[PDB]
Amino acid sequence: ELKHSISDYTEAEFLEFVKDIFRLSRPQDNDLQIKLVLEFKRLTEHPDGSDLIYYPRSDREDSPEGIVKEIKEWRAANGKSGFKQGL
Amino acid sequence: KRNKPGKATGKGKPVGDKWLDDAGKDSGAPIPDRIADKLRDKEFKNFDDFRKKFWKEVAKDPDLAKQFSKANQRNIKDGNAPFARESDQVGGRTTYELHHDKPISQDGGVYDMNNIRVTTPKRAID
Repeated sequence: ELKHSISDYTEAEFLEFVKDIFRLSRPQDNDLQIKLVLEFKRLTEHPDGSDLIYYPRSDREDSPEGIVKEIKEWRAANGKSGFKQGL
Repeated sequence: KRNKPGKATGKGKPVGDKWLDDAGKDSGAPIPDRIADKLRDKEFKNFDDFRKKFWKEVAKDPDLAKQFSKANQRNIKDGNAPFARESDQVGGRTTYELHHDKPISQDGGVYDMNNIRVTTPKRAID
């Protein structure tokens, strides 16, 4: 029942997705890593793209949790569709 | 070539808190001298093997590892080259790269750490 936009993810689901990115740090996983980073850029549509992960702003937490919060707050304030609510 | 085993040589350069920053500027950044000290007379299977062990040594050196975000620290702890900033990326090339400064003249020149620079993809071109 496949997910195509960020509205198809609950917050915890998208959080886990971002954690997966952090964990795919082995050279043997490069292909999956780049593909999940692309998908992340497509789903978020955030203008910093991969920098949210790898070059975060300094005044929020450098963690997948801090990334999701910045994405939620950003999508909210530009009137864009959010995460699937609750579950 | 990159694919032939050999032994690393040379000293590198002293480096500070802005090392990684310099990698994104003209000619990139040197191999840090304290990393060269760790790699200097070791035998490598190929350049790929060198790169992997380079990044792993960068991870173990707190004053270099602190220059990267947490996701990139995970990359380098595993010997995987770290993701560059979007502005430093060139299409398909997303990671910091290692490149040679001078034409390779002699045997084992692939592993001369006097002549290797760490660069963003954007600065690899030269």
